[PDB]
Amino acid sequence: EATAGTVTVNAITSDDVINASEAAGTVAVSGTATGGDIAEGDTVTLEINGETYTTTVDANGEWSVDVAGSDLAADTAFDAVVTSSDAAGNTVDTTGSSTHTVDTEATAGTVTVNAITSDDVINASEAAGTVAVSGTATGGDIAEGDTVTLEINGETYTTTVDANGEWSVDVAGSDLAADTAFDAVVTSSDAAGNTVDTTGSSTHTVDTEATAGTVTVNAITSDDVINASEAAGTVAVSGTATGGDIAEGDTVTLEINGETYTTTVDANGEWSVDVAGSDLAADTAFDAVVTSSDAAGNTVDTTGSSTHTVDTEATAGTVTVNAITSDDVINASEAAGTVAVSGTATGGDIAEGDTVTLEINGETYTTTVDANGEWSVDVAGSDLAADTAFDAVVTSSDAAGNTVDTTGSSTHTVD
Ligand SMILES: [Ca+2]
Ligand SMILES: [Ca+2]
Ligand SMILES: [Ca+2]
Ligand SMILES: [Ca+2]
Ligand SMILES: [Ca+2]
Ligand SMILES: [Ca+2]
Ligand SMILES: [Ca+2]
Ligand SMILES: [Ca+2]
Ligand SMILES: [Ca+2]
Ligand SMILES: [Ca+2]
Ligand SMILES: [Ca+2]
Ligand SMILES: [Ca+2]
Ligand SMILES: [Ca+2]
Ligand SMILES: [Ca+2]
Ligand SMILES: [Ca+2]
Ligand SMILES: [Ca+2]
Ligand SMILES: [Ca+2]
Ligand SMILES: [Ca+2]
Ligand SMILES: [Ca+2]
Ligand SMILES: [Ca+2]
Ligand SMILES: [Ca+2]
Ligand SMILES: [Ca+2]
Ligand SMILES: [Ca+2]
Ligand SMILES: [Ca+2]
Ligand SMILES: [Ca+2]
Repeated sequence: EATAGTVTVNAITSDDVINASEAAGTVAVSGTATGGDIAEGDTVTLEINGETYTTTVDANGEWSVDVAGSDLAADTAFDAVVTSSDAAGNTVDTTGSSTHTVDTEATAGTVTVNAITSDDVINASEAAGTVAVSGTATGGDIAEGDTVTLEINGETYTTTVDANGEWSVDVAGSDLAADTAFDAVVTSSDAAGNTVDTTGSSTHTVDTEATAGTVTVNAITSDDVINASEAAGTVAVSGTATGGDIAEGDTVTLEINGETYTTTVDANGEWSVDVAGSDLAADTAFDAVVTSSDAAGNTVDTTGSSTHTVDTEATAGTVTVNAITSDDVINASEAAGTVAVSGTATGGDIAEGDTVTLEINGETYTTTVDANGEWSVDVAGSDLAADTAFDAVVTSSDAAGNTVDTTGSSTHTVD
């Protein structure tokens, strides 16, 4: 008889595992054959998934044969048999045996993209800066450290899946302002070298500006004029604010004589704020600015503007009293009758029709300034007989409503 040797089979591929790519092509199965009657040229036979493969032992005790990966994927064990002869021509089979494993599939998982910024809207501030785009990746062969790729506005951003299945990557807001749809692809692999991609989709919106409205300012006081009395107290400056993104509670800011005043737009599109007359007396124009924001948090100022007029003084004139009777003496027949006491009132804001008031002997006489700047009033002679000194006071006002008194004095004698 002939004598068997030793046959061995090397790993099936470098890791002894058949993956997808290997299973799809051809695999060199190799090994050794020596000892006994094994000689160069002895045929090596392998049956693998029912297919008979054959090669011959080379000159160094080695053999190799190309096997279809599909047969190795289907059959995880096989003998390799070398057939030999001794010189006498007895025959003998030497067997070596092989095992391997098969894994021809990686498993995708699940990938998601979170809202793009807290509100899934890119605003103006966000477009101008850096936004962190985040999400999840979990399931199947997705593991910590797998690559995440996002293409956004033609820019390729990458990160890696963290230990918790989340991922984040800093992205330019510009890019997000310009491209409102994209995918995150996560690429995973298994021990065997199989690879798989898992995709998640994201959309968002862009809104970079908030819309101004219309702001108006009412008259400054009833007549749009600041008088002295008004300048000395407080004035309610009011108006309206509506349209665009203006809403109740939006701040209204007015600067007037360098003082900053603020209130808030009420529920009816109206506003009001107490301003010191003195600032209004000092500064005859101002803007009222309402600061608003849209849903996305863009902000906008709406301006309305005010003018007004200022007049805080009346001007006193000149008042005189004529001689009391032609000779400036009250006689007995004058005392017994009525005397016309007369004079002038002119200058400043004194005007035709201004009130003239005389108190003589406790009795109050009044008349008005005529067209010529003179005045006269009939007075009891007895009163002039009883009181030899008195004032005439003329009360005048201006258009703004300031008022002034002008006084002239008189004395006379009695006989
Ligand atoms: Ca023999
Ligand atoms: Ca392999
Ligand atoms: Ca068979
Ligand atoms: Ca050969
Ligand atoms: Ca088998
Ligand atoms: Ca066997
Ligand atoms: Ca032989
Ligand atoms: Ca093996
Ligand atoms: Ca697998
Ligand atoms: Ca946002
Ligand atoms: Ca890309
Ligand atoms: Ca896109
Ligand atoms: Ca892996
Ligand atoms: Ca979204
Ligand atoms: Ca907007
Ligand atoms: Ca006024
Ligand atoms: Ca001003
Ligand atoms: Ca302005
Ligand atoms: Ca708002
Ligand atoms: Ca005005
Ligand atoms: Ca005046
Ligand atoms: Ca007289
Ligand atoms: Ca008197
Ligand atoms: Ca007047
Ligand atoms: Ca006199």
